[PDB]
This record gives sequence, C-alpha cells and structure tokens, in this order.
Amino acid sequence: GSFVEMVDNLRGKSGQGYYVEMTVGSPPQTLNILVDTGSSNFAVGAAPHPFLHRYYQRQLSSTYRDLRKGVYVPYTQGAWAGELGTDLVSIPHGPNVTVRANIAAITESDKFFINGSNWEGILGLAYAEIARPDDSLEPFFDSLVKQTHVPNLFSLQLCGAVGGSMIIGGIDHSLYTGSLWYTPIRREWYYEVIIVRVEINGQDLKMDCKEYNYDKSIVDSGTTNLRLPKKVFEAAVKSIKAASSTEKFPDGFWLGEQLVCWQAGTTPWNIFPVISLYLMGEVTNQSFRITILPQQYLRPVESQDDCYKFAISQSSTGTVMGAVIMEGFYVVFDRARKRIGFAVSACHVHDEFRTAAVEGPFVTLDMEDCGYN
Ligand SMILES: CC(=O)Nc1c(Cl)cc(CNC(=N)NC(=O)Cn2ccc3ccc(C#N)cc32)cc1Cl
Repeated sequence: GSFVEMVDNLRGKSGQGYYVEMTVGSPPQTLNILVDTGSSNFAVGAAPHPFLHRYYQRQLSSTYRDLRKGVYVPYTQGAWAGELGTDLVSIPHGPNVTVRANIAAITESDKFFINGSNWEGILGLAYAEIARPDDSLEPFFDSLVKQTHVPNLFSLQLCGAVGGSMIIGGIDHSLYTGSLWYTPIRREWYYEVIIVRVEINGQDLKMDCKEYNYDKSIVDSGTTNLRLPKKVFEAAVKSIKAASSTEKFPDGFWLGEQLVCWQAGTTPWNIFPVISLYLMGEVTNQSFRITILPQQYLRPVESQDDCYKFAISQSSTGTVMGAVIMEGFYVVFDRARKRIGFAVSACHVHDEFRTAAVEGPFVTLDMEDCGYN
C-alpha cells in the first residue's frame, strides 16, 4: 500500500492514551502527542513536570512566534493553562509536509498529565467550534488542509492489548477486512453521530432513540470508556447482568469501583454478551450495526493474575464512543464528505468463537427523531 510509512505510527500504554511523534520548532524538538478526536487544541507541555520526560522549549525555537494571548482549557476532572503561539510542525511518520500551526504551550496543569503514559501534549482533531479560547483559533488539522495538498480525511486503527496507525490523507486497506460502513456527521463540532438502537446479545434495550443521543453522541479517541447517558446505562447494565447471570459480580464492578481478577489464561469471555450499536446510514431509513466483544469492554489493569475493569460508565454529557469502541474497528473520519466510517479492524483482540462486526444494511424507521436539539 502507498501509506505504508504511516502504518504503525501509534504507541501507548493500556488505558493511558495513544500518542504519535510530532516534531515542532526549529531546530527539531520531538514530542509524544496524545491523539484526541474529542478536542481541538494542539498543546504541549512547555515546563518541567514530574510526569514529563521531555517538554517544549520555546526559547530554543527560532521559528516560534508568540501570539501574546493566554489560553485555559477545562475538562471534567482536570485542566491546563498556557500561552498561545505558532511554530513549524511535522509528523515524521505521517504525511510528508510541514505546517505553521497554533501551539498552546502548557505552563501549568492539574491532573492533566498521566504518570508513565509517556506523552507530553495533546492533538485535538475535532472542529474549530470547540476550540479554546474561541473558534478563531484554527485547529491543527484545519491548518494542515489549508496550507497543503493533504486530502481532508484521516483514519485511526487503535489496537488493544499497545499500538496502532493514524493514516493522514487517506485509507490503508490492510488495516481492515470487510466493507466500510459510513454514518453521517450530524454537526461539525465534535464528531457527532446518531445511535438509533442498542442491543445486548441480540436483545433490544427498547428505549426511545432520543435517550441514546441525549445531549449528543460523539466519537472520542482520548477517552477510554464507552460512556452512556444515565438512563441508558442503567438499562444496559441490567441487561448485561441478566446476560451473564451464570456468574455473579459485586454491584461495584458494574460501576467501575471494583475489579475482578482471574488466574492467567482463564477469563471466561464466553459468559459476557456482545453489545451492538446501530448507526444511522447514508440513505433514508437505512442503518448498520457495529458490534463489540467483551475483550473490548473489559479492560486489563497491569503476576499470576489478570485483573479486569468494566469499561462502560455513566455520563451526563451524552454518549461517548471512546477507545473501548474504537479498538474494535478501523475508523475513517471523512471530513471532506461529512461522514465517519467503520470497518472491522484487522488487529482487533478476539477469540475463536466470536469476532467484532460491522453489518448492514438494516431498516430503521423514523431515525430523524433520534437526535437532540
Ligand atoms: C488523567 C486524565 O484523565 N487526563 C486527560 C484529561 Cl484531564 C482530559 C483529556 C481531554 N480529552 C477528552 N477526550 N475527554 C475528557 O477530558 C472528559 N471530558 C472532557 C470534557 C468533559 C465534560 C463532561 C464530562 C462528564 N460527565 C466529561 C468530560 C484527556 C486526558 Cl488523557
């Protein structure tokens, strides 16, 4: 394939984010940057911190330009503050171009950096609307498209336990099997989609699709869990408990407050159900379903023991399809045609009885009502 040099450009530790090497400034400073499809700022640590091995040094970059403007980015648990500026940016194992991009130099932070994660910055891949301080601040990818020939499209293959590929400018066919199925992007801020139905072990959850998309549903690579709206989570957990009732688990396991460990080799994946999301398709009344295995939603925590954490958690900000979902699939963010594609990942962790799947088409009536306004 012609994108061979971008294959395998992602690394990471489990549950700690996938990162790509970027070089910034001149002479080259190379940094490990978190790949996040749920945000829109390019930001790098620019001061020493206990969790950072290296960081961006602006005074050593002759091409660094100061924007004389501070930036503050709050998240749910953490936050960071820093200074805005521009510099030359490249991705060594990505497309062969260099761009002048906005960089947020992070000079202070709370619970943002992860001990041992080996990354020191974040690459926001979503649209300008959700950028701090405001929309006038062109996100990295927008800058890439404007200044260069690179087609307005990228794709992600995150392989679970860690590594994967971020293909920029195209689609690499060795990364997936079967056909690609596309769902429209509802609005360009987050990568927003519409879930029209949810099944556990082929059994329908029987809720109004409005509930599945309450607030919004997004595809977000810098989040670990599949997060479901309060009511949907409650129902889903009932159904999963019922589907795996040949075994018993403490109530805190389903809330992620407890772990269960099996002896090495013996996890009974067979007792947990497959989970299915149906997404609106590209044609009236047409949908398709993506289906994930326990190997995706039970995550290992790093002896003689294998400990697992349930990785479906409740949300107050709608559905977030994080790495739990994405590690099953090759995902194509086709920004040029306002659509997102899913195909079975050539490298998804599976066993011999069941595999992740993307199947279609299905007929779902009145899908237009499922979105929130
Ligand atoms: C240690 C850690 O969690 N670091 C971290 C942090 Cl603080 C923020 C990010 C930002 N990227 C995200 N894709 N997502 C979030 O931060 C989660 N989050 C971001 C905004 C936000 C708002 C409401 C809720 C709820 N409920 C959750 C929210 C990435 C990482 Cl790795």
